[PDB]
Amino acid sequence: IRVEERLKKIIKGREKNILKPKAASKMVVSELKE
Amino acid sequence: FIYEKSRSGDITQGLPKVEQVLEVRSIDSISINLEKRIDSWNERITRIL
Repeated sequence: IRVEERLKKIIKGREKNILKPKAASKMVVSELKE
Repeated sequence: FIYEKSRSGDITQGLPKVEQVLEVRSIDSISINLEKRIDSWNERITRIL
């Protein structure tokens, strides 16, 4: 969340690491749960 | 003196009840139960799928 807070206000350094490393919804439809 | 009677079968109970449910001004037909379901769905749509 804090990464989003600083990314909104243009760019101010902070090249620490790849904190997000996530995929986009995987196009998966699991029936039951989880 | 105060006595409780015991009618309260329901407010309108004929043409006016049918008019009330058919004319959906506010969704309150069985919204003591239906509105709960509808709001639950509308808030729970965002899920894994």
